[PDB]
Amino acid sequence: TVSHEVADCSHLKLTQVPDDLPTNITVLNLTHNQLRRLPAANFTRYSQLTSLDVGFNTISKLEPELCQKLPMLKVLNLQHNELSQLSDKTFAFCTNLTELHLMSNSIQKIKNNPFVKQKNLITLDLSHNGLSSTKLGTQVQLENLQELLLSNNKIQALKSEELDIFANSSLKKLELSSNQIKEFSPGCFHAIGRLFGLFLNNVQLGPSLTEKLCLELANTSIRNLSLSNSQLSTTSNTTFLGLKWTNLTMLDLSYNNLNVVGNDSFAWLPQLEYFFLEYNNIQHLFSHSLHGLFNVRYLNLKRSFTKQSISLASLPKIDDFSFQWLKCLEHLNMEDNDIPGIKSNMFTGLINLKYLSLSNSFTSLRTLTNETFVSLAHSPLHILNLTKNKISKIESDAFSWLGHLEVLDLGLNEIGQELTGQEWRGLENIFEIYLSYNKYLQLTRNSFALVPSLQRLMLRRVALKNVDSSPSPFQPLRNLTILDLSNNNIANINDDMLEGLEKLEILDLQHNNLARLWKHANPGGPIYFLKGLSHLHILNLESNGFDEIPVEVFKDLFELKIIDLGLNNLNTLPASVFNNQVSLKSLNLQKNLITSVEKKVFGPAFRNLTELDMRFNPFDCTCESIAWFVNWINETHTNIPELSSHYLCNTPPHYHGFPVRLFDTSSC
Amino acid sequence: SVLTQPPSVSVAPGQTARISCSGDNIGSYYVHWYQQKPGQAPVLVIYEDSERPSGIPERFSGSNSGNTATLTISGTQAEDEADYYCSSYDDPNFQVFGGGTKLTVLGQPKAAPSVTLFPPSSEELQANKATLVCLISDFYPGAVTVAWKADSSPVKAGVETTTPSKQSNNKYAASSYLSLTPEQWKSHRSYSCQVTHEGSTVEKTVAPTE
Amino acid sequence: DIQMTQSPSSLSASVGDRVTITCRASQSIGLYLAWYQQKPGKAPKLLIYAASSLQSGVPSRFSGSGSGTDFTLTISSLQPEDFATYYCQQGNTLSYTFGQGTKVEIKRTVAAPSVFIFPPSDEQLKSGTASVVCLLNNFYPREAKVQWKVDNALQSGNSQESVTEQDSKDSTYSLSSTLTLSKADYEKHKVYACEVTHQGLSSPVTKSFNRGEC
Amino acid sequence: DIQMTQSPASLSASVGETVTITCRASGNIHNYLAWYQQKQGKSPQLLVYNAKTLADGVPSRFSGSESGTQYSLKINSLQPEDFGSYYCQHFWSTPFTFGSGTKLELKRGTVAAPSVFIFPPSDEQLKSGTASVVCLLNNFYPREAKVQWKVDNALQSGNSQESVTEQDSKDSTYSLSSTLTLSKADYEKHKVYACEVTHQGLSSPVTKSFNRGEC
Amino acid sequence: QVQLQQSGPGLVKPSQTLSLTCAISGDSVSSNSAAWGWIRQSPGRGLEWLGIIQKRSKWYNNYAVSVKSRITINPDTSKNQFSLQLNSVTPEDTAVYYCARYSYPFYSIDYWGQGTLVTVSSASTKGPSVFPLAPCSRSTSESTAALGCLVKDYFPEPVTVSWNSGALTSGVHTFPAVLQSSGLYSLSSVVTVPSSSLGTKTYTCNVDHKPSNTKVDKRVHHHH
Amino acid sequence: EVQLVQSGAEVKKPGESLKISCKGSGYSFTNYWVGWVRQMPGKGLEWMGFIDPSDSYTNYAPSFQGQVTISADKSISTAYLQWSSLKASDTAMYYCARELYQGYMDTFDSWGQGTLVTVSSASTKGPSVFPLAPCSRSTSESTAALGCLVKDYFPEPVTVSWNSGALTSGVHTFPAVLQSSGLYSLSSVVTVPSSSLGTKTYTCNVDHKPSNTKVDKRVHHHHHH
Amino acid sequence: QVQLQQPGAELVQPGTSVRLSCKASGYIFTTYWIHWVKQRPGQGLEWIGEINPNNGRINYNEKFKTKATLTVDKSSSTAYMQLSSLTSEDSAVYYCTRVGVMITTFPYWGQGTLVTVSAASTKGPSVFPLAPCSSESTAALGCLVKDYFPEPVTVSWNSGALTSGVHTFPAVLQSSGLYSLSSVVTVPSSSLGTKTYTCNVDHKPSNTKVDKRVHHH
Ligand SMILES: *[C@@H]1O[C@H](CO)[C@@H](O[C@@H]2O[C@H](CO)[C@@H](O[C@@H]3O[C@H](CO[C@H]4O[C@H](CO)[C@@H](O)[C@H](O)[C@@H]4O)[C@@H](O)[C@H](O)[C@@H]3O)[C@H](O)[C@H]2NC(C)=O)[C@H](O)[C@H]1NC(C)=O
Ligand SMILES: *[C@@H]1O[C@H](CO)[C@@H](O)[C@H](O)[C@H]1NC(C)=O
Repeated sequence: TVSHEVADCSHLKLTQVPDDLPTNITVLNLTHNQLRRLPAANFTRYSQLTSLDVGFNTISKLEPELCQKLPMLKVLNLQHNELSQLSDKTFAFCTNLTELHLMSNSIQKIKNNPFVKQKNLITLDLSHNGLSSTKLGTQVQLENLQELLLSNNKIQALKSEELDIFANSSLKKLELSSNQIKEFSPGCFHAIGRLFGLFLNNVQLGPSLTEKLCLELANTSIRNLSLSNSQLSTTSNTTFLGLKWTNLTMLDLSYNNLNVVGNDSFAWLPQLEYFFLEYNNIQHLFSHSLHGLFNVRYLNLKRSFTKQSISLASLPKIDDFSFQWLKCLEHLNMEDNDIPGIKSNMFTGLINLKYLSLSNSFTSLRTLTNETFVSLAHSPLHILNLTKNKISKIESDAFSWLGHLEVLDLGLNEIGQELTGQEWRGLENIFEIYLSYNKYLQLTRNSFALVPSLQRLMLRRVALKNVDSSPSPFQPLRNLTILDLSNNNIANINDDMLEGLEKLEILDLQHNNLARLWKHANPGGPIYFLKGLSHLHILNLESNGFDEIPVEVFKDLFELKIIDLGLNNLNTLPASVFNNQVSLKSLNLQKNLITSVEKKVFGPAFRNLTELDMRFNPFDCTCESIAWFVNWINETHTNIPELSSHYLCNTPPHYHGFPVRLFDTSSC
Repeated sequence: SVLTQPPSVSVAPGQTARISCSGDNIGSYYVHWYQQKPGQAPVLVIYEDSERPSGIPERFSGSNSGNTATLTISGTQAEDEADYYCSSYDDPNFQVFGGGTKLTVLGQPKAAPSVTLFPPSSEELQANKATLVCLISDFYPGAVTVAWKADSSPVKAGVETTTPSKQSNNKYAASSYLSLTPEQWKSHRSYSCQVTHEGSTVEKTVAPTE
Repeated sequence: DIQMTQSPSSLSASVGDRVTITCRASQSIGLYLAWYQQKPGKAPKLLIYAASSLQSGVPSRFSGSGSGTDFTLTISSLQPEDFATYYCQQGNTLSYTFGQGTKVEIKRTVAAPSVFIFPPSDEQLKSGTASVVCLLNNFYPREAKVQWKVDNALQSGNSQESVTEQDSKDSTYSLSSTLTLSKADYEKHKVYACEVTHQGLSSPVTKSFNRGEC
Repeated sequence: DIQMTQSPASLSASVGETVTITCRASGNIHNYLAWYQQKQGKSPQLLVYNAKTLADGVPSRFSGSESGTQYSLKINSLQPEDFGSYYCQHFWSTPFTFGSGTKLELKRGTVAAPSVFIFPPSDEQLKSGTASVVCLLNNFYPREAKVQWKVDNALQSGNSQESVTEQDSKDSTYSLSSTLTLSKADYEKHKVYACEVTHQGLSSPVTKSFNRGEC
Repeated sequence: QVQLQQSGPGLVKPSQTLSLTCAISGDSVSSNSAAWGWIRQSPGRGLEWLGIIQKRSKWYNNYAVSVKSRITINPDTSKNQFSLQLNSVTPEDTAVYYCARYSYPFYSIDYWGQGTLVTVSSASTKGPSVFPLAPCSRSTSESTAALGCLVKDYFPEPVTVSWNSGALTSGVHTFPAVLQSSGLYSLSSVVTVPSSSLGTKTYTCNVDHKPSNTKVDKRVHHHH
Repeated sequence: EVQLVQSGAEVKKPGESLKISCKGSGYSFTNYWVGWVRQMPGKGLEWMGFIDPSDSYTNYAPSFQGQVTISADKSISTAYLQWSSLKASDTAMYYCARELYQGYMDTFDSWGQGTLVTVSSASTKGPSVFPLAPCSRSTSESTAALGCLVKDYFPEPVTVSWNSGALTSGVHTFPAVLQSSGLYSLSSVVTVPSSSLGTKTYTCNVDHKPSNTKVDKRVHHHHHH
Repeated sequence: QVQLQQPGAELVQPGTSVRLSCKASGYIFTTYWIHWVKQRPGQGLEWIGEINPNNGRINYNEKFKTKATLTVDKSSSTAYMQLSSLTSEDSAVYYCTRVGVMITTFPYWGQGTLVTVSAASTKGPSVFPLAPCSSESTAALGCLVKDYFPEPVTVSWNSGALTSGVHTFPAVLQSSGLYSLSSVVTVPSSSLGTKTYTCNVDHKPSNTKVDKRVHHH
């Protein structure tokens, strides 16, 4: 039994409630045990409890007297028990209950009014039971109930007589998922005082029954509606008729295997704001199919269209101007589909569109011309996602229409060509370009000329050609702060490659072949590419095969806070290499071949470090090699992960596998 | 539903009285106890098993457990003598009653019966009818044996009588009527009402000379 | 750079068995991983790309799964010709690193060998050196104890045995032990015997020939 | 090496008209085209860059058009201060090549007569043994003007040299400086020297003269 | 406080329709926190449940199997009442009817009606015959003198007897009614008054009979 | 019909220049990258690097940076791989493959046939082939076997056939063993039914590519010595 | 805001070599590369080469590979271009240009250096007065800058005060080999004898500053 002001006795196989708990506890957690009974006498001294959780037990029934023992009880969780029958005495004396959980108790039917004196109850959960009806009382009570959960039951009908007990109640959420309901008795929804959210997920309805349902929701106070997976195969302009008389703002129609969307199907919801149509089987989207939805601000069409039939060549066709009505649409997610291509007037109309996700939305978008994104001309687009579209070529002036574009993701494609610079023409407000994971990009001096306002450039694993150009291809990028050039295995770069990037803060260069460039044997000496980076904050140089480090490479890196030189063949470092790193807070040198740590190297480095990482190193356990290091470790404030565990010595054989933490420095 | 109460239960004045109410798992429902006096409307004395309504004495306590719903009245007085009914709504039956319980409060010392015999009025003879009225009051117990005598010959013909009921002072009383003709009233020399109480007899007598 | 290590190193399974080879990466190679199959002496063959995608023209029994640093190649029903060395490769970096590969062998039942001993031809004797060749035809398993015997005396060190691949049909090895001796040692002895001890033979069969009489 | 073929040779167009210069790229240079204006003497001023974008401060009348290898500079409604030489350039591949250049002069729907003056040799210049008489034609139009020197009513040949300034920024009028150079002997040999201006601005050929000893 | 006034015919002929009316005061008929209903008590101390009625959104009324389809409880939101309709009545429908108020939550009856009595007989309702009763020759030394009123031959039951229209209370006793062999009822009601104030004090008796529309008040002439 | 064919087996001494070829046909040669793979005898596949046939853009593995030169010829559609000065440890099998970008990663679908590079301080010697045959009367079981021994040769490989490649099944060519001297020895047998005496002619044909030697031999048992 | 300054003119001897100066001020010298341009009078312009002020890297034109030698003094913030083996065909104007935020532009130019290959040494300018013999509504004064070498000269009027109504004619080359520039100024007659008119001729190669006053009036 763990006491932390909240008594937690979970998974202890307790057959009886503990009697040694302090009189200070207010919460009791008894999930997963073997309690069959709950006597009141065992709960007398603990009259300060405000929350009780006894889920996953074998409790048969509940004593009325017990409810008198906890006058401060707010939340009661009785989920997954054997509590099958309820009476009026069960929860009678628990008037302060605000949350009651009764899931998976195999309750088949509720007697009279067990919850009549629970007028403080806010959330009632009766999920995963065997209730065939919704009647929970014969009078009006529970005016404070806001959530009624009735998931996974045998409820077949909603009757006014059974649901009018909440006439003076305001239900925010009426959960009726996984229920086979086949009829809605007239006036059942008006029987409730205030119904805001209706959830009919996993409920076999059909266009007709859903139509009658919508007719039943008319003139109500509904705001949220979820008809997900109701197998709504088709929709006409009569299906959502009743909803004409509602102020609905959220509609979920996902997982319905929706084949055809008839004209003016959603013309009855001019107040809808959130539309979920993800995961369907739409074969043909007509023009006026999305008419009337001029207040929608978010539309999700993920996997909403049919897959390619391969043989039948059955491609999901989207007619022109099909999105023109959603004038207030700001967020459009059409990712993961088999749309043939981008028509000339496909996205015409969306004059508030700020986010467009086209991730894998097309069968093959192999070429980006100047006419491709012409429909988005009058859209204030800020973010465009074009990943996983098999794009193999980007022509000039392809993004002229997206003048306000800020974030462009062209990653995860087959882009293999020469960047002339004209590909970025029009992007005056460009912020970041994600070009990672592609074929090949041949670089030129004019490659990024037209976009000097760029701050973040990602070229991870794309095979950069001519990156070793004398006038650096990155020269016009003055405002660049983050540059990713990892996984490219570039064997040659020049001195002035990072010239002009005085505002650069984060530099990723891991998994390249820059080793030869830093050896003393390299023609013309070492390549000091870290020259003039006065604002570099995070430097990544892992997995380069570095066996040598020149003394003055890290000279102009004063503001460098995090340095990553792990996963290299580094061993002996020259003196005063980190002499200019005063603002260093994180040092990474794990998985190297370091065999000596001396003061003349890690002196100014260990000054204000808060994170040291040299996990896998073959240290040498002698005085002149480890004394200063161990003596520093014993008195440092630096947080060192796996300090006593993985800091082992590989030499001398006397200290093989011996932790450096336990080395004796009294002999030195 | 099926609720069973004991037929009759007696108790000494000022002793702990107990009433039963049997039923299958009745300990799951809220039981109610009503008190009813003859000539009056039944009044609820116990609701919510143990709660005493506004204007209800603290002598009335209640309980309900298992298969038994028990009512308890300590310090039973003479005014507590009445009928008792238990009830509970349960299913759509919406109010289920029991068999009923009759409480009997013992003495209360024995008293002498006041016998008053009223002859037929003159206006009754104007309508050519006669009926002698025997009226007894204040006696305990209520077990009495009344007889009508014509001179020395007993007459049980044309005799109507009520069963003895209790008054407001917990003493018993009843009324009797003997319907005859004015001719017979002016025939026999004397008619007598003889009331036998616990063996002893209190008698009244009237004659044609009036 | 990135270290790719497979497990197990080598296994044996019967035809029709479902086999699973695991491939671990030192760091996250995401979804980019390929499975290649290599037959002995022949160029590799692309089975799987992108960890789960099945390459065009590849048999249906080959599947692949996994992400992050854990991947798994799965053979549904092994075939007599499905024995090969299966390598995994990472493509999250332009420095592609393969694994050490996994050797797939077949768990055929025990089968006795067909022994045939061959004396040196005279054209070879013309040169001045003799080589006797012992042959074990079609057997299982690999573990074969071949012991030569010159005049009922065990020779050792001067024998070199070559073991062939498993048969493309019945999956049975073939062993050839070559024994080299000088021309002066040839006519110096009498009985030349080849003894074969195996798990497919209760008593070691010895096929022999006598010098001159053969 | 990508070359730049500029057309035309020279250009003359009056005020308010629209002019168009042309540049033919030998190879693909994309849109990386620069148009410079340069008045004689000063460093070239950038007008257009990237073929379509105007430089910061450049008037709206200048506008560039682009098509294939044809890159054109178009000025709508010329102004008197839009004169000078116009050059083009590419910025694609090194080495950078410029255009041949088109000189733009303007015209005006009117004729201005020259203010004719004459200047005698100096008193300190005659010490050197060399005299130079200077005929000035101040602010005129058009350019075509005949200056004929007269030594005692005798036309001089070859020993005189003209020097004309560039077009005016506002009124677009030229000035001409004719210089008659004669040694002190040839100067002290005669008396009356003159210069005759034959131009379409003045009615009859004006002759401005001076006598030796008078000044 | 809450008061319930109950009324209706005391005599209903067989195979016809019994009607009753219960008016409420101090509470509303069409509102929550208040339930209503009917319960009859057949002669012989047999407490039976007829029905209940209540409102949440619609009107919800519940009946027993005993009342079958012969019963109908309809409320009147207008005049703040609730009625009772029992079709096809047999002599066993004769009972002491009580209209009741059920109090939420657990249905308890805090307020009953005074109760009205109905009878099924197919008679014609005979009117009572009340005559005063006092001693013809009274000259005693007794400190008590009992005078009364005698009701003769009436149907059906009951009849209410008063003294001085409610003034005289203590000392008043009304005897239970008997059934004559002629099929009619007889009742007596007496009271004891001082012998010193016999001729100096007024004593009048009131008699009320419901189904006959008869109210007879009679003064007893004191005999000197 | 995508096809990649490399050069023949090379046999040079440590210090000699070498250049193996790799020509492709049946596909768009300059459309897909061409990569190289080294495989040391008994060791796993190793990545060398790749080249684009169009612009001859080279990207070597960090291990082979400056240790080898990958070239290409767009005209002949033939990628080349060369060493200026061979080494003792350059002895391995060299494959070339086509890089097909599918599933957003470079994968190799088509491979070469393989080029065996054998570099040692030793010289080349022609093979010596001698037949194998059991005794005369010893054959009376069910099936007999005959043999061919290609002994004392350097270096590998050696191609063994039976009846000019006619006889396929029934034969067994064993791996070559390295003798004490430094020469190889290979055994190649064939199994036939009881009609092995004098029914059909079994002549083995052995070809040795380095020393350019082809030798055929008939196998039968001689009764006298 | 930002200036690249080159010398006025440089007179040189055929066969010899000359360095040309380009001082960068107004910004951080080690930011943009320095480009060089050769422009002959009337002819077109040629891009000589670009040089990095950081590492001294140079991208040359194949024509100026042996004629132009580029260097940069970072401490002095100056780009130097040395022309060797000078011929008369090398006599032209040389500019140093820079790039802007758009590297495909040449926003910043220097005032250029006029290289003159002649081998004739330097002669100072002879300034003579020019006044008429005459009155009229508008009178004309002037100065004659005769016999000097080489170009150019700068002729101001009254220390830069007198501006409008002044025509400084282009210089002409005589048969004697010396340039001769003419300068004039038109002023109303009423201001002839009221104020003072002095012209300032400045010849850079001869280090000559002459102030000649035109009397008469
Ligand atoms: C443009 O659209 C792209 C989709 O085509 C977007 O890519 C998505 O971006 C998200 C967010 O970064 C990424 O999902 C991440 O997944 C990793 C790893 O997942 C792990 O999941 C479990 C963990 O136990 C297990 O399967 C493995 O261990 C995995 O390692 C998480 O660490 C992240 O938190 C995140 O969930 C994917 O890259 C991708 N998701 C999809 C939908 O495929 C891209 O972000 C868009 N570009 C922008 C910036 O707009
Ligand atoms: C409650 O009891 C514990 C145990 O005795 C005591 O230490 C603590 O002070 C009390 N309340 C808290 C949590 O302060």
